[PDB]
Amino acid sequence: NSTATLCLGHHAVPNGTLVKTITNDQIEVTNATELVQSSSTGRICDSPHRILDGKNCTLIDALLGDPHCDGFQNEKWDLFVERSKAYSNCYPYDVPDYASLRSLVASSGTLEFINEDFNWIGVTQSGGSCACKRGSVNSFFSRLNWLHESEQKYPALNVTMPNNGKFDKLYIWGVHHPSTDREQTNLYVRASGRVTVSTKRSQQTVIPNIGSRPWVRGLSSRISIYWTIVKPGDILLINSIGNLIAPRGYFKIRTGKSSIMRSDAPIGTCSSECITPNGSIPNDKPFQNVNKITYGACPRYVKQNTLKLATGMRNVPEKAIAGFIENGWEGMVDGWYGFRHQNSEGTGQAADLKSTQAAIDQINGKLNRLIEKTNEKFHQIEKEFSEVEGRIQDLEKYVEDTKIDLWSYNAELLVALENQHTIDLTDSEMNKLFEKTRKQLRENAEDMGNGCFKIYHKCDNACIGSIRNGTYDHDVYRDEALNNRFQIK
Amino acid sequence: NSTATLCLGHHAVPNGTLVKTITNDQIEVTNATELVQSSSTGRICDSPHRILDGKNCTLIDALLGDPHCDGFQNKWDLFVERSKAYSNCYPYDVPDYASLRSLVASSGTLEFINEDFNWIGVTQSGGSCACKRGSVNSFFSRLNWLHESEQKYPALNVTMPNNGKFDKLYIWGVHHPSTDREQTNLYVRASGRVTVSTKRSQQTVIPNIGSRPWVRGLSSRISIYWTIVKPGDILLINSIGNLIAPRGYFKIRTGKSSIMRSDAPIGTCSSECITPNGSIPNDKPFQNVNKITYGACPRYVKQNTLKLATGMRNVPEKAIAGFIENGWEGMVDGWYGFRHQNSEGTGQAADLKSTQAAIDQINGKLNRLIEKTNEKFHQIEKEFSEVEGRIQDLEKYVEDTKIDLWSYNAELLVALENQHTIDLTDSEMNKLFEKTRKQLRENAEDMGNGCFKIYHKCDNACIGSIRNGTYDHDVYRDEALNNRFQI
Amino acid sequence: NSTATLCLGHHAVPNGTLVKTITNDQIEVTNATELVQSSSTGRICDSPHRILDGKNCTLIDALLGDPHCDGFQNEKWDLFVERSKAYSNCYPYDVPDYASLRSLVASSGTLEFINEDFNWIGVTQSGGSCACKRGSVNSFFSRLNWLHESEQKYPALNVTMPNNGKFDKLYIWGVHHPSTDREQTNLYVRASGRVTVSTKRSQQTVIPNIGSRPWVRGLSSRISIYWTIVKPGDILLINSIGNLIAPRGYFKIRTGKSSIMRSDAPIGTCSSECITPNGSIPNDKPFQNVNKITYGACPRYVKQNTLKLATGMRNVPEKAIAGFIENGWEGMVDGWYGFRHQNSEGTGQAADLKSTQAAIDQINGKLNRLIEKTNEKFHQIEKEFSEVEGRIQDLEKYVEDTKIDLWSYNAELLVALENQHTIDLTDSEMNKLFEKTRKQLRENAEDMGNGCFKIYHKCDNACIGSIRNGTYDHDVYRDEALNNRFQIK
Ligand SMILES: *[C@@H]1O[C@H](CO)[C@@H](O[C@@H]2O[C@H](CO)[C@@H](O[C@@H]3O[C@H](CO)[C@@H](O)[C@H](O)[C@@H]3O)[C@H](O)[C@H]2NC(C)=O)[C@H](O)[C@H]1NC(C)=O
Ligand SMILES: *[C@@H]1O[C@H](CO)[C@@H](O[C@@H]2O[C@H](CO)[C@@H](O[C@@H]3O[C@H](CO)[C@@H](O)[C@H](O)[C@@H]3O)[C@H](O)[C@H]2NC(C)=O)[C@H](O)[C@H]1NC(C)=O
Ligand SMILES: *[C@@H]1O[C@H](CO)[C@@H](O[C@@H]2O[C@H](CO)[C@@H](O[C@@H]3O[C@H](CO)[C@@H](O)[C@H](O)[C@@H]3O)[C@H](O)[C@H]2NC(C)=O)[C@H](O)[C@H]1NC(C)=O
Ligand SMILES: *[C@@H]1O[C@H](CO)[C@@H](O)[C@H](O)[C@H]1NC(C)=O
Ligand SMILES: *[C@@H]1O[C@H](CO)[C@@H](O)[C@H](O)[C@H]1NC(C)=O
Ligand SMILES: *[C@@H]1O[C@H](CO)[C@@H](O)[C@H](O)[C@H]1NC(C)=O
Ligand SMILES: *[C@@H]1O[C@H](CO)[C@@H](O)[C@H](O)[C@H]1NC(C)=O
Ligand SMILES: *[C@@H]1O[C@H](CO)[C@@H](O)[C@H](O)[C@H]1NC(C)=O
Ligand SMILES: *[C@@H]1O[C@H](CO)[C@@H](O)[C@H](O)[C@H]1NC(C)=O
Ligand SMILES: *[C@@H]1O[C@H](CO)[C@@H](O)[C@H](O)[C@H]1NC(C)=O
Ligand SMILES: *[C@@H]1O[C@H](CO)[C@@H](O)[C@H](O)[C@H]1NC(C)=O
Ligand SMILES: *[C@@H]1O[C@H](CO)[C@@H](O)[C@H](O)[C@H]1NC(C)=O
Ligand SMILES: *[C@@H]1O[C@H](CO)[C@@H](O)[C@H](O)[C@H]1NC(C)=O
Ligand SMILES: *[C@@H]1O[C@H](CO)[C@@H](O)[C@H](O)[C@H]1NC(C)=O
Ligand SMILES: *[C@@H]1O[C@H](CO)[C@@H](O)[C@H](O)[C@H]1NC(C)=O
Repeated sequence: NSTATLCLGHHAVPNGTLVKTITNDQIEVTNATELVQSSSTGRICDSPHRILDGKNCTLIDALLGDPHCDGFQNEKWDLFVERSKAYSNCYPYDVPDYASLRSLVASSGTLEFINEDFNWIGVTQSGGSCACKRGSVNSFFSRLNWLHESEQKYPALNVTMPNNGKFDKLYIWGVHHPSTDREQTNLYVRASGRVTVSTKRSQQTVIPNIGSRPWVRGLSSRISIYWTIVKPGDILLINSIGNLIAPRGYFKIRTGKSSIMRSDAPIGTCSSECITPNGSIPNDKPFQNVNKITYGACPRYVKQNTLKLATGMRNVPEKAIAGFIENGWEGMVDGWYGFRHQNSEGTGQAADLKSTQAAIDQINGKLNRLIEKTNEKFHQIEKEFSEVEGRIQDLEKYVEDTKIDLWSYNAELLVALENQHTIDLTDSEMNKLFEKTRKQLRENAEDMGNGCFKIYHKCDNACIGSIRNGTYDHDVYRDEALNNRFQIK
Repeated sequence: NSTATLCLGHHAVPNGTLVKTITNDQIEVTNATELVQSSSTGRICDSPHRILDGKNCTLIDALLGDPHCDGFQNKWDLFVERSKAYSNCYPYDVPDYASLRSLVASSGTLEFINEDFNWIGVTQSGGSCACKRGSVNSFFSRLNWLHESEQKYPALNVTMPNNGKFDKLYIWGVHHPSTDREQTNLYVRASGRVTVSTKRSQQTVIPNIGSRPWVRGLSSRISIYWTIVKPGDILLINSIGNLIAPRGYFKIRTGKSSIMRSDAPIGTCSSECITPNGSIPNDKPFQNVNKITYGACPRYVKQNTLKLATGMRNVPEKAIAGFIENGWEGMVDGWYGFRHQNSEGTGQAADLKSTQAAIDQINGKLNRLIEKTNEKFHQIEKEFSEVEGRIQDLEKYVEDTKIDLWSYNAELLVALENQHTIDLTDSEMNKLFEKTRKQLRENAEDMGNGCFKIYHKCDNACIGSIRNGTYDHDVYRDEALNNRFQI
Repeated sequence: NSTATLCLGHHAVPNGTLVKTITNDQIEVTNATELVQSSSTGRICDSPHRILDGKNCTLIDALLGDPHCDGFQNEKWDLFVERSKAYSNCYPYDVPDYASLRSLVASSGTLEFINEDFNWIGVTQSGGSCACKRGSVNSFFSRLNWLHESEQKYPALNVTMPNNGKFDKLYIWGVHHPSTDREQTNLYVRASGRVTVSTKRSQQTVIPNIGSRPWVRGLSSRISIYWTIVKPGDILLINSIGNLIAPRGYFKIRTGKSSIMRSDAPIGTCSSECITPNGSIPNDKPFQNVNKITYGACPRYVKQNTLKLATGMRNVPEKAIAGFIENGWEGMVDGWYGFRHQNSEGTGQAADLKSTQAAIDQINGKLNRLIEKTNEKFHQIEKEFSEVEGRIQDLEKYVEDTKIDLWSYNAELLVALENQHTIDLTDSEMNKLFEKTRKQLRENAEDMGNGCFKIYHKCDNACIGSIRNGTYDHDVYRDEALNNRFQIK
């Protein structure tokens, strides 16, 4: 009757979520957000990166000039997308260190080809084959020049091509491996052919190997592909007594942010900074679980499929009025912290805006820092493999597996530390509001232990409102309160 | 006389341990646990992984068919190579020996299937005195040394299609004679070629004739090569001479198998983690036994010890006194408790709830430190017996980078865990003290040393009500207010 | 008049600095230190590591014996410093796997060469060339032996060199590639040549390739360099039909902490444990941003150029006397925490030494724990590249980029956690001093809410000093204080 009760409390929800800390792996909070991107639209957005769909063409086949890949001449790309349906339909070939050539062309990001006037004296040029038709006529790789004898003669070829410019040149050349000895001599006169391509700083000599190889598109012969980069001021010198597959020029080789990716995802008209073989994914989350192969500004790949970041306080279900001691207020929806009172004029409830904003601001602060930083990668290493290789592939897999486990640990520890700090900061906001009310009341109230104060004087609605507003004057009620406290009963 | 003292305190031990945080590298706690496994039984447990002891045989020698390795014909989870292993057949080398050893070890089987290669016009199964099998000239069991017949060596051209649904691993070789007389007495022609190709690959090797140092009586050598044939693909072997032919193929699989160099004996026990020093337990999150591991293992760090605090901050004990700069070495039945003095004497009782609240949080931190498994199988090599250069430099650098990053994680993790353990145990002491204050209301006063001066007659049943949490302050309020605010 | 005010407070400065935590990326503190070393003297200190300046000589040219590199015979080093001005001035050559040979010689850290008496029967030794002048007369690599025909004969060379010692031997040998067929026969009689160098465990056979290569210092011919290590008990056997560039002995190969570094920084007479291509840097900070290429005891390379570690409390600008509640004391310069009072004899201010030392000791403790040594590296991988290589180079760059991003994250998280703990420990020292004063005053004072106490009795200078010293006896003033508190006004 002659007293009033003022209780301090915090909100609670009927649909909490479980998050993790260092101590507890299952603590319930009022709200949480997902830090692992796990879904993808399924399509590769054509912005902001220049996407080049290879369709039926590998990058190497477009480089060499497979007739069905003619549409890729002089193309440029930020990301070349190789399809699993791609195929070769020209002269059967292999590339020693196929992965390295594919990688350096993918990183260069252009197929800009410049024809140079190589003068091959005494030999027939542009040899054709039935296994490489262009317009239903025998043909060959567009960027290579199959040379063979003329008038039953094959004079030693010795041709120089100096780089008098200011950019590097990429030369693609080959060596022809016949099937039989009659084939070797009908094409190159001599029974053994040498091919030597050298600069001032390097030399490469290849000896053809004659022998029956399994039929591929009707042919038992093969061609081995090689490459050579000529620096400005350096000179390209090509020397051959036979089996030379000559270049028709050079490719402009650049240094850029371009790469290549194996994917069957369709190309879509959208904008997304991050691309995976599953399609583009958003980068609003710090981590992702779609694919370890990424291109562009991406979240970091982790092994966990979900990592829940607490964005509210610990959810304590609700138990006269009572305070926050082992009791949450599911009826308080307009704020995270508030006051419940009971006086002579009834009861009421009001939220505290400052302490509510103080907790939201700290959580929005962790979010802005969790969604920050730079993981924008371009050409990296390969991470899936279709053949068994051994040592080099063992090291490539180990590096990536080591990397993923280290970032999985970082993500796991980061969320647990963030959640514990979120729990502590929200618990401190409740304590700071309780202690601020204690200091206002001075000797006019007593801590009841359950988060409520027993105010030892008649405190009407204007009096309760002054405590909530922070304008409570304890000298006004001190004499009345001291009498109610220290009275004999 | 008319008052009583009630003190809050925590336990203390006479044998504390020193742990580290970020501020203090040497803070004493009541108890600690070791997070780094440093010891090993010394033996490799034969469970749960299928262990294959190589004894005197390397994996490559068992693959090719060294006569003293015949017992390895046709599986393993881990092949254990001994340092006492030796070769006792035809002297040989393997270009990219490490990769072939790796892919066979990863496949985890030596299942060999004979195929009927028909070699027309040549003599098969050539033997040598440097590869005796039963005291007779012999050769690698899985290879077929071909040479001339009737002073003729017609060009070999043999196809072997893969009409099945699994991959085939073919192991073949090329023979390098010592002199020209040897080259022609065996292969007629003065030079030779071996070409093994599929639809997607080709390998051509030219023999090299020349004197090489004597090894088991022979100056000649054999270079070993391999080729994988996919289903639908075709193996084609073309040779002018010096061909060491395969007798079939090895079934190549994709599994969790690996290989390890170790001299540790095999034991009849069960252990998920194997190191070259022997199996180690995986009850701790980190280990310092060996960076080479197989199975579900703790992560390798450089530190030999990392102590995780499992008890509160140890304060030696200095009338009764509270917890302020004072621990209670006499309290053995609990971590926190009450000491009182009234008209009926003194007493001490522990608080079970706060004691369990601190133990549960420490058991909670423990659980989470033995959860996220590190189960690796075939990896990279981490020790090397020859100088190689660029590739070996990268392999060492990768492993050294990894160990330094996990060593930092382990160092930071324990320091953060210990600081939180110190803070949570300090908060349990403060919460019990604040819980007691709220019960006493205006019937007591904080003496500053963790004790309360209770300003009323509080007998044993009254002290017990404070400890149980059923203390009624209205009963003693009038008496207490008279003792507090008296002149 | 009959009362006194005692305020608890902390210091503040007019020149605060901004540090980062997990919540706030911009919190102002009174003092901070830089954890990233970003500057360098620009010179390489010649202590404590033995520095060998290569000047005009690459390590490979000093190994082979380029005449202008004669001053490097039998040299030793902890770090070989290659200058960009280096050049070759002998027979034009190439090294298959040049990077691996350069690496293993650099790691061995010595060029100690021991001449061995190879007996080459029937051939002329020490062939010279105009492209390798030594003292203005035709010469050759000092450590190699160019063999050619004698009396128009080149009998098959078959020479053994057993390792009868207890250390490994490093043999450097070569193969000569002529330009024309007449050159091949004028020097080696036969039209082709084989070179086979083998031990009991390895064999290497090289076939020369005849052909025109671009002119380098007047010559179209080349020499390919190879190496072989012979273990104790093993035997070196050299078999050659022609074109052999023979060794004159072996290099002692060691296992040490030596390495090689490309740098143009000048050598200086100073002492520094850490060396970068930019020069020596101090290792007083845990992280550095000068160069990812390091040698010796170094800070760890990160991407951030600055990381400020808070070394003081949160700086709160100063707003009767008032306490620490939303108020710092810029007038307190002799301590971090202190007392401000007002009694009948005036006002005063005094610092608290114990709480000030308790906060400084914890901060000095964190500083020391950040300089514990785990990064002393020597020979590592290469991290810059002047040519395009592909797969192996991609993996080398990816490994280093993976490493830097992981340590950059560690540094970022470490400083944010350290700063938050420093803020928490400095705030706790302020609260503990306030609660310590509360316990002394008992019922003789009341918490005013702003960090000050209202002392309800006459408390002169000797009485205030007892509270500051910790020897305040509340029983002396209890009766006087109770009458002032619970009086009717
Ligand atoms: C060395 O042996 C191989 C394998 O026995 C021989 O290759 C085979 O050559 C025949 C043609 O002479 C190929 O047959 C053709 O097959 C196609 C489609 O299968 C068919 O349309 C043609 O009418 C013809 O039958 C056969 O594919 C091919 N086998 C392989 C695996 O490529 C090779 O000719 C022999 N070489 C010498 C020099 O003896
Ligand atoms: C080229 O020179 C090498 C080096 O001398 C010759 O190899 C050597 O060949 C002899 C052949 O009689 C080997 O001798 C044998 O040594 C064993 C082992 O102790 C001994 O028990 C035998 O009774 C015999 O004396 C010698 O070991 C071997 N040395 C090496 C390093 O392999 C080779 O014969 C020469 N070839 C030509 C074409 O000149
Ligand atoms: C194959 O073609 C190359 C390219 O023409 C020939 O090499 C060239 O040979 C000439 C004459 O030996 C070199 O000329 C010399 O050039 C220097 C300038 O550095 C000049 O001062 C000399 O007086 C002389 O003119 C020319 O530099 C050289 N070119 C290159 C790129 O190396 C080679 O001779 C041909 N081989 C055959 C077998 O025909
Ligand atoms: C809980 O329910 C409310 C009401 O629809 C909803 O707005 C909120 O996002 C839910 N959140 C969770 C994580 O359950
Ligand atoms: C719940 O948390 C997420 C993460 O911050 C936030 O996006 C959302 O607005 C929050 N919801 C509530 C119910 O206010
Ligand atoms: C790709 O190949 C398919 C099937 O051969 C053909 O229908 C299609 O036109 C090709 N696409 C292009 C762009 O050439
Ligand atoms: C993403 O794609 C890869 C195969 O392209 C697959 O292994 C993975 O499970 C996919 N998952 C999601 C969520 O996209
Ligand atoms: C302290 O001694 C007890 C009793 O012998 C023992 O059980 C306990 O494990 C010891 N603890 C430490 C940290 O030494
Ligand atoms: C290799 O195994 C055989 C067969 O037991 C044995 O006699 C020989 O001495 C072994 N070598 C060892 C065990 O060092
Ligand atoms: C185990 O590993 C190697 C040899 O296996 C060597 O360092 C030592 O003998 C052992 N060290 C440890 C820590 O067990
Ligand atoms: C000390 O800690 C360990 C692990 O937390 C526990 O197994 C052990 O029994 C503890 N000892 C005591 C006396 O608490
Ligand atoms: C602030 O100014 C003083 C006065 O020169 C100086 O000693 C101190 O280092 C400065 N601190 C900061 C953080 O600027
Ligand atoms: C390096 O070569 C240049 C040019 O010939 C010469 O002037 C200089 O003195 C040389 N330096 C040394 C240290 O021999
Ligand atoms: C260190 O050297 C490299 C190469 O000159 C340069 O890119 C980098 O900016 C330099 N940084 C400093 C701080 O000297
Ligand atoms: C500022 O911090 C540094 C690092 O702790 C310390 O050396 C210096 O004494 C501090 N300066 C002041 C004015 O306290």
